[PDB]
Amino acid sequence: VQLVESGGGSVQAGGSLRLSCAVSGSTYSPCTTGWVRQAPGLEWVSSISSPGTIYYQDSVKGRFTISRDNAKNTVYLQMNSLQREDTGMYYCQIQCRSIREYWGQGTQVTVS
Amino acid sequence: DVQLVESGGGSVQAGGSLRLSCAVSGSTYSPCTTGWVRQAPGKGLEWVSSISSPGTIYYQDSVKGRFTISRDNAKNTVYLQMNSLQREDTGMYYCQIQCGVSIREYWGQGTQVTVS
Repeated sequence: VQLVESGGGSVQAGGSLRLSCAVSGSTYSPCTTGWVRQAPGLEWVSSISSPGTIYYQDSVKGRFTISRDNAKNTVYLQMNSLQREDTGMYYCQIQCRSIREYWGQGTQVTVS
Repeated sequence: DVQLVESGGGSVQAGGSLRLSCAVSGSTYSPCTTGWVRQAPGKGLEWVSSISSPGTIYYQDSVKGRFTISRDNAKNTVYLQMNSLQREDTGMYYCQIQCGVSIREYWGQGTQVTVS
């Protein structure tokens, strides 16, 4: 069970960024995959449960978009109009009727 | 609306005990699974213990036999007893609740656990 977070980095305010949470070795059923970001604390940003149901933190609805490519077992997070408020380490979490909870290494996202 | 007030953190001697309390206030709208995650300084996040709502438990192999996860539905408060703390248990503990029909996710503010 391994997750590859990528697509982090620094950008100028108003800029855009797409992150990627690739999963390998999922020993179980369709997983729910979300994104928690730790800002200088922790907050649930968005998730997509597997059945296809999507949810978003209100502070990002309209600006962020979570999608998934089952064929690739990868989930993407498109973040548009990044404000200073969006700065933080972004981790993606996965859970598979299993209550298993796994995390990525996180990927830093800095906005000026 | 949904807020969690963690507490009970502090310091400790190698082998001491502590009980983390994760109080939940606000309209959750559905029974919740409560999870606990700690963060070692400089390190990332690791899944400690969990109670699914039906009453089902779960533990990080590293804490089985040392940590006890309990809940009080009435108070909508989840607890975490930590016995025989190793220095390696040191870090920031946060409780997370997921209440989804609607995968809603919420977090406490953390509570610091230090083990000399």
